[PDB]
Amino acid sequence: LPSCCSLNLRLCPVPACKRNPCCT
Repeated sequence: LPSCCSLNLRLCPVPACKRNPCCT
């Protein structure tokens, strides 16, 4: 997804929020 870790920069289970600063 575009920004999965947008309003949730805490965890990152799915790849959608794996590229966000929350994971990287």
